Amino acid sequence: VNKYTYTSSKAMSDISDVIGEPLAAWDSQVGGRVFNVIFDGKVYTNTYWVERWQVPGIGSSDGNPHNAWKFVRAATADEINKIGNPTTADVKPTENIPSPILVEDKYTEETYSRPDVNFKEDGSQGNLSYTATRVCAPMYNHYVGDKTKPKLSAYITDWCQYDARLDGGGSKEEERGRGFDLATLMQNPATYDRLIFSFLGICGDIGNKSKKVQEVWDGWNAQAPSLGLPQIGKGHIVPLDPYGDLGTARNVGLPPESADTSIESGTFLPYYQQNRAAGLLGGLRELQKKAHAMGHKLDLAFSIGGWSLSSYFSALAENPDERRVFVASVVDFFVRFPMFSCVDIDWEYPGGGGDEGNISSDKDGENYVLLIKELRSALDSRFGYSNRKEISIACSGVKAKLKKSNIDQLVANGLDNIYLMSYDFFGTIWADYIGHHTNLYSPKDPGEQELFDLSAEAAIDYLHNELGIPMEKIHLGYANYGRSAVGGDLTTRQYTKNGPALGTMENGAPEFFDIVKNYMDAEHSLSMGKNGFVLMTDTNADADFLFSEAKGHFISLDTPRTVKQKGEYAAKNKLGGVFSWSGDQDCGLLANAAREGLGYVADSNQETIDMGPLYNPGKEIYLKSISEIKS
Amino acid sequence: AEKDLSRHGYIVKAADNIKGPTQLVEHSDASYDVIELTCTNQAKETITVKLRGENIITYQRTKARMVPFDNSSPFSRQLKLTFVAEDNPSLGNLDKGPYFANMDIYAAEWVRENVSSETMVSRPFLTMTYRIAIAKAGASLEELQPEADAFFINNFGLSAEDSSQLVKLVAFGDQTGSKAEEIESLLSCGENLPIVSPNVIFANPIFGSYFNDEPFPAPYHFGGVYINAHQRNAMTIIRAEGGREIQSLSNFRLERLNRFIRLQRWLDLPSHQLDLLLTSVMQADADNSQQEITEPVLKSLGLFRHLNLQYKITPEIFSSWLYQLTPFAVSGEIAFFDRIFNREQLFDQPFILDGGSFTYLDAKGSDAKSVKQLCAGLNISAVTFQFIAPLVQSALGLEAGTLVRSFEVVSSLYRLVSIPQTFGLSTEDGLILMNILTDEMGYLAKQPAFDDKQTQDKDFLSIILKMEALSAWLTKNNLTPASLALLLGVTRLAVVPTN
Amino acid sequence: SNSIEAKLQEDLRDALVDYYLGQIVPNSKDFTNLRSTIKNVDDLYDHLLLDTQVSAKVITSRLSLVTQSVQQYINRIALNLEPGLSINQQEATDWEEFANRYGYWAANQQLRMFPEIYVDPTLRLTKTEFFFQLESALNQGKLTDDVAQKAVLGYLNNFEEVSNLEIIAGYQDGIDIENDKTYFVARTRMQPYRYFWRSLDASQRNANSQELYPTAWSEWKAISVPLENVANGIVRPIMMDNR
Amino acid sequence: LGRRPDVQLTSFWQPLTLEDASYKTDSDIFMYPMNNELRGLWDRIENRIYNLRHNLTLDGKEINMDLYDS
Amino acid sequence: LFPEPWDNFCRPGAIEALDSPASYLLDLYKFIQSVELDGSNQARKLETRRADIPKLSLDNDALYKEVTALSIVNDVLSGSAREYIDQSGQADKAVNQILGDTHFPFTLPYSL
Repeated sequence: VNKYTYTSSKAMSDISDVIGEPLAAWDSQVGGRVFNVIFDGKVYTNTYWVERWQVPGIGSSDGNPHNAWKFVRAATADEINKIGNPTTADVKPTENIPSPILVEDKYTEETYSRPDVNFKEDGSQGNLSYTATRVCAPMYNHYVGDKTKPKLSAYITDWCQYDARLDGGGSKEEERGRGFDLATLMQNPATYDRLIFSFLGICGDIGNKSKKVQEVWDGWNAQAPSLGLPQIGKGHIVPLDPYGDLGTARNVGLPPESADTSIESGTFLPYYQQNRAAGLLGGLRELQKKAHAMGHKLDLAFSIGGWSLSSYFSALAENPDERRVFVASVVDFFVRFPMFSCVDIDWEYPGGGGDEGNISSDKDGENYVLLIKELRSALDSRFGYSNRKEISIACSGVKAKLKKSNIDQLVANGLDNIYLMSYDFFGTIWADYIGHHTNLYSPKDPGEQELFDLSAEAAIDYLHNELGIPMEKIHLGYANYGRSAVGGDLTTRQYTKNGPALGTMENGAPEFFDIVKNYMDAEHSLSMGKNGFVLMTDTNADADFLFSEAKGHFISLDTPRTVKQKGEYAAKNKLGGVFSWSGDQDCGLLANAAREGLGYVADSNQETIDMGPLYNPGKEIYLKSISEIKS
Repeated sequence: AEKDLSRHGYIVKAADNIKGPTQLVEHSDASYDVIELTCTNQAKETITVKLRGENIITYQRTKARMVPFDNSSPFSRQLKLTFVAEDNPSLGNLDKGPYFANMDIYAAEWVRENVSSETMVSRPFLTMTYRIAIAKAGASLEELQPEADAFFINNFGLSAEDSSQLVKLVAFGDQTGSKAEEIESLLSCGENLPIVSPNVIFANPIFGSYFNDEPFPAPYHFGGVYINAHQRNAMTIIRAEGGREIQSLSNFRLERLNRFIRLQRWLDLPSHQLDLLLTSVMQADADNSQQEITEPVLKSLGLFRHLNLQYKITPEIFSSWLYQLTPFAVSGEIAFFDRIFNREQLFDQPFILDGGSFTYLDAKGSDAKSVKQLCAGLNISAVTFQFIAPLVQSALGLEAGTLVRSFEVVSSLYRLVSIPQTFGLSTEDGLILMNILTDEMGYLAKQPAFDDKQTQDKDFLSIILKMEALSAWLTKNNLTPASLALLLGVTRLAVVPTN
Repeated sequence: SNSIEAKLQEDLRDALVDYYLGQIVPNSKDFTNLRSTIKNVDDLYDHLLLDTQVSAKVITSRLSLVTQSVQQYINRIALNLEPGLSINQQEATDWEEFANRYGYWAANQQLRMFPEIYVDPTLRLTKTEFFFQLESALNQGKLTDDVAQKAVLGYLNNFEEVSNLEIIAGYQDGIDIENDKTYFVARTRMQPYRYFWRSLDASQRNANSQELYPTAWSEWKAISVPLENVANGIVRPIMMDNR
Repeated sequence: LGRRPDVQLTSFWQPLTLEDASYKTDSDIFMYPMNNELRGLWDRIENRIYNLRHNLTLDGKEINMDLYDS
Repeated sequence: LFPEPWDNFCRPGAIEALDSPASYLLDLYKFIQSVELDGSNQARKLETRRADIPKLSLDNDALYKEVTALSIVNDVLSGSAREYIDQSGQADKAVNQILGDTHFPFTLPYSL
């Protein structure tokens, strides 16, 4: 564990029991040592770790994000003389850089230069960047066992896979794609307690991608007779891309040895098992091997359904036997991959919502409850309690449809956990006004928090109070991308609808790591807006954002400080658990911050990088709620 | 043990020629006090220098967050001083005391200090002695202060330079003509870690904190303390470099050690009991602070030597008659208090030596049951135990018939129990004979000490001599002490007229 | 006495047995094709340890039986049974030579530990006819300083063979020579011509080394059968099947 | 010189599974106090010394002579 | 000094003890595990460590523990089979024993 010492001295005659400490003016105090520094004639002690932006002045009953940088005013005028008393200040970014942050990408610069991309830091010549994640640094400190705190998790997806810039490419977005090697986290595993690979699917799905469903179903149906195995109908679960999942070596932390990437949907099927599993999924098992070599076993998990593959949820509803066959495929998968700590489902719309392809009825919610219960029953029928699996579903926070989800009965039928989607509240391309797409906290004037100002705390309170559900069964997290909006006016939250907005790859969805590259910085041990792009924060909702006047372009986003705010709240609640959506594109500093928000403590004096200076707030402002502005 | 030193302060040791404060304060606007010192030339010319003085404290704390600072506790406290030309610029003077005299310091606590007329007063508890040189020429340490090398010849066969080699364990054993294991055992550095009874809790328990990294009991706190200045940095085995290695140099200690080994060869027993004895005898007269031998020490030496040779008395018993007795043990070894008492466990609770805050007149509280258990461990009738109880309470000056927890009275009691049976004397036989000897009761309960004045009443040693010899003579007489007491008329009865 | 319950475990044997025949045979997703296995004893080999009803209240060690079972596995591979990696014969022989038994294996381990205590190469694996020549020198007459003269004459003629030899033939084995052995052949550069063969194994070096273990090449084994009248004066070896 | 080391100490023998995920190829060891016997040189030396202090089994007795036959 | 001063430089190996593998010979597990991977380098008709249903790295103190109880341990090995039999038809309630009394092929006699 980390350890530090200081000392104090007095005349041989005098022994204070208290830690005597040199009386001095405040100036950029920091660390763990006692400080009784003086400012504005008052005398100030931060009875907690000290940070270079923290100020005792405000600190009189403030000065840390939670409590008083307490004070007395014992100082006399001649103390205020012997020490030149401070009365105001502002911490600046230092001149040096205490730690490296990242490395450039040849191919991303080439990308910016591409005559279609034409990307520029200001985005003027190019609204998108498609920046390769390879730019990123490892960025993980190390931490104590800290067993009591709620579990930590992260989401993971196939977009780790490819960037043909590694393969030359140069003409199309996926050639300028994104992806990273899990070797990253492998370098210092146990980074989380649980992980969730992205929602996969089943035969018969309806959405745009269903041609993939067709292809894989074809490969399966071809293999099955040759394998001497029964054919499958709709509802049987799909891996989506076994060649990616297993027929891989790059991006998957394992030597090209045995990576028969030639194998695919029409041929993988024998290998469709953990023992045989090459590539990504096998690597995941190996990471778990390393993890256990340490200890503290990860909850390895994934789910199925989700935003873009939910379409068949209604279709499968009220087809009990096909639902049975589907869950049969579930338990079959379990047998094929008994490594898994659990896997879950990503139904998203008890009442219709999201993509319209997700056809839906009212009864959907009831039927969903029923089948859920039936799933529980089947699961219990398979599993041994010593190795039991316990299931979760997310929730959308849609104040009404979440009610329509009948969580009460789900609990009564042993669905153990819920993960609240806490992000993208701001449907920036279509939303009426700019707002914080991921605000936990209720702003003032809750009068319009129905399709706007959607403080997740409200749903949280519904669940706790209006449904009595223990927090244990519910989990929250954050995502590693903001929103971007054209022409927004900070006074009105009105903004340019439809106008194209920033993303490296996804317009309107600025990508965190690249934000670190372009717009924000910390090299000088601070939260540092850069390249003329405004760093900013609202007092109404503890909101945090970024702006640029030349295109009136706004960005709503989480931050180390803001995820700190989140985790700190969650910790004070003692929630069931914490996680991050889209974990694929944070260096891990936000994870370290998440540890801090969890109160999860580091285990050594050394660091991968600092984190304290990341909690100075941005440009303070008060933003009126949508109701406030309209009223 | 027990003693709080969190407000202890360093003290000018009554220096006639050195200046600095000698008393402690609760608070003062003083970063450092200052000290002024008489420098001395080799040719005894006189010079002076001045220094800063420093109460100092230090502490540990993990980096964390959302947790309050300074959840204060008593912890590490230390001292140093400094010199600078701003303190005094007279320099360049090989002819005027590059070498110079000693400096010496008391270590004291300042606290309520009076039996009843209480007031915060200071008492020392430790001493520290130093000699300091102006390295004007950067001369040899034995160009300066040159006697030690000659001594290292005549009782180390070797030069000061050679002493450097001594840090090597094999060099040590070789000059010692003795096996290194003996030293290692002297250092207890083996797996034979110290032990202590569960049934005592020492006050000022700055032990067990995540930062109380020191093992407990400490060696510089138990078992071999004398081999160190009752000082934290006890010498020990240290990791091999050029072979296995010894902790550190302290020529001061090294003599003390050489001396001890020499004695030990004549003391025959292992070192730990020897330490216990010599320590207890040092403890028997607080006048000394040098932890050195003395004539009284010698007396005690011959005392045990003769006593045990005659009647197999254990060092523990002997030292216990001299002073408090060990709750500690080496590994596997068993505590003395327990063996005296919790040896038997015929009750729901083994009596903790922290118990005893009671009153012995009536059998009521389970503490009275403890008193019964203690008396049974002492193989005595509780009623005669209560004959003794007021006597010892009076010797303590304790009031109200009350029993008090402290082992000290228990120890005086145990002496009173043991001394008679050492010669087959009844408790009351001991009382009778003690009275016959001292013309007083309770001296055997009286805590031993030493004094300059001739006072046979306090020379328990010759008292013991006379006691045992003259009791043997009484045995030659074949008579009861009571009968003799009546003969001497030191006991008296009426003569009321009757038929 | 425990003997009373000591029956139960035999009953449990029977229970497992029926669970095999009754349930496994029709429900074995493993072994679903393969049948036979009619008798209890069978799987003690096929997938189990030598797990027998023998009990006699005999104390037994988990360690020991696990080992024995490992031996079972090994031997089931040593003899051609269900396809196993039947390693090269020398390895198999080492198995029977040392891993056959604890003390056998243990002693092997001991040696492989020993940097040297008693290896004392009064004899050794290493050899050349130098060695018998040496011995001849040792055993002739009574020992004397001059004896080494004879040894060096041995050296002389052998190094004659060393120096002026048609080092021209051999073979390269598979593709593994980036890591392992292959073979070499040469001839006297003068008639009546003589021929010899040796080999080298590239495994005999550290993972990261390029220097190689002094074991190095095998000796130039002299050819036995007459060899002459070859059209070009060149000849071709090959090795297969350890011949 | 009889240079001597410490004990083949226990350290802590640790009961834990065996795999390269546990055991390490690196690309640690598991004692009991028995890897010795090497010391025989020293041992014989010491004995010799003690039989300088005396004699390797007992001490012998001398021989005598004769006259003119001499 | 002395001419040609003696110098048995027992050059500093910092000699330290070394583990016998005979103690804990079970480390033979290492060798055979490697050989198992070698066996694993074969056509996919061979059960390898899944032929080894019986064992796991039970790397624990057992200086002496001998009993015939290993027989019972073989019953616990049967535990595996019954567990898949549950995976054939769920049960978790000591039913392997209880059903032990119920059917064919054998008598399926009285259970413990």
